[PDB]
Amino acid sequence: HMGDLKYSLERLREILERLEENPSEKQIVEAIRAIVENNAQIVEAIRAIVENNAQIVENNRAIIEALEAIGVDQKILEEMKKQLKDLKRSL
Amino acid sequence: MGDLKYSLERLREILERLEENPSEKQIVEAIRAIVENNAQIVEAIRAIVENNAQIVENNRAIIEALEAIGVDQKILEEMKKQLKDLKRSLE
Amino acid sequence: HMGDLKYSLERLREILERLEENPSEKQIVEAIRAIVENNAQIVEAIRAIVENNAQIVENNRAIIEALEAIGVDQKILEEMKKQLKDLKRSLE
Amino acid sequence: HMGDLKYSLERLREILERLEENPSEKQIVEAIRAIVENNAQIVEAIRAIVENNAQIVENNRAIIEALEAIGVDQKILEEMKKQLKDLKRSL
Amino acid sequence: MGDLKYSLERLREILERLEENPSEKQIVEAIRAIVENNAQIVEAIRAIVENNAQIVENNRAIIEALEAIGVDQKILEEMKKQLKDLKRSLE
Amino acid sequence: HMGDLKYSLERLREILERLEENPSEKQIVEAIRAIVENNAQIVEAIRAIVENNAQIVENNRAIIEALEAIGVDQKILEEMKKQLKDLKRSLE
Repeated sequence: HMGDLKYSLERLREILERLEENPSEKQIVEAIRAIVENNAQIVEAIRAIVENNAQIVENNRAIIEALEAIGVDQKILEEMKKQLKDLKRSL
Repeated sequence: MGDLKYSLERLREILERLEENPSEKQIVEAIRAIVENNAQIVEAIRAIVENNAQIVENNRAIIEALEAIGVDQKILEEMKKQLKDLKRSLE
Repeated sequence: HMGDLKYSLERLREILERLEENPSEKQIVEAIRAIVENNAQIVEAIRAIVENNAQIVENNRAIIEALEAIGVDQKILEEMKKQLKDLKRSLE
Repeated sequence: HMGDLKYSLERLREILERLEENPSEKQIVEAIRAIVENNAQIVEAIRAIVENNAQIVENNRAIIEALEAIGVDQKILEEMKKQLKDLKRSL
Repeated sequence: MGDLKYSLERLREILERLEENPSEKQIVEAIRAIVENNAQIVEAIRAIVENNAQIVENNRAIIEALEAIGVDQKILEEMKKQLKDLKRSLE
Repeated sequence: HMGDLKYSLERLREILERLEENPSEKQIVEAIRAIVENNAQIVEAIRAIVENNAQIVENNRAIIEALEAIGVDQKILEEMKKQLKDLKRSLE
């Protein structure tokens, strides 16, 4: 959409220079039509950005779940410590 | 986002009404609608920027945790010498 | 910039009041010019948000690449497990 | 057992000096009895060492199992990479 | 270990036989049995030492893996600057 | 030492042949002396194996202490998860 944004805006500026040269009701209306079409594209882009942000957060969420599991669980960790307590006793 | 989609719907309706019976009253009406739509675009953008800021700080915490996921070089240093010791007595 | 956004919008509202107070072709055109200038700044702010999102995704990509290497390589794991097997055989 | 070893051996050396002073069939037999009792204790100690070694290997085995799980599984890891491929595409 | 327990059983039997009807033939017999028991103690010890050597080398591999379990300081260095970058553009 | 073991045993076998060849009270006593000397070296070798086992257990103890800290502290994990929650709330 960033392409349509750049050009939807370039189109907009052309009409504006035009409008400022030969102001008329038709040119004003034409300029407003162009504005509306540019806002429609701004809205579309924003809707996409907000969607990208949502996916980013889901990826970040998965990253934390991974971090959550990187350690050694306290169930096996507890097993090894007792094993060591035992060995130290016998020894 | 909800407000955006509708302030854009409201904007498109005036535009065709303007294009139907154009008048100074309608042009001004349409401009007021544009301004209201732009103010809502601006709020959305500000929210997106706030979300980006919070996203970047979460990424920072993720990296802080990655830094600490390994085993300390102090503790790792003690074990190697322990190993060095053993391998000497043993031989 | 977020500031230039805030003010190209405040400027825009000022003209709109003027326009509604004393409507005229000159004021209408002036309001349209202000609109285009505000749209230009909306577009630039959007352009930067898209830039920032791409860098964020790149950073996320590095984070995952680091998570992939946090484990112990399966070449060392393979060697240790074999050692454990041999030991268990000799001791028994 | 290391205590009984040290003293079972000290006892042994006493008889030996004794034996070497007044050699006799009774002292020889007495010395052999002492030897046998010392070997019995050496065997007991060895049996314990071999048991300690067995427990050590079991602990080492658990340590490797832990190392085996410290990473992030290739099932979630695969999920995040696709999530990123998706994001990169849309974006 | 099996051989140990029995060369010790064999040794104890001669001892009581020696103590029953002591003779130079029996004393020499008992000494031969002792020597055979000691040779078997020595083999056991040598095996235990071999096991200790293999144990120590497994521990070395365990520590080598612990060293590599973290995230490289090179990769970790790249991400922080990435974060530094973002936080600058963003603000 | 493992070497002094090997040789106090070879020495021991030599006397035993002598003893069996020409038995005598002097040779018997001499064989017993050799035995005690071999037992003394068995005991020392055992004493070192017990020493080495204790250091091995100590090293194993450090390895487990390092495994306990390989995870990400639950204080950082707590903070990140909260951040994720807030973000999900603002974005929605």
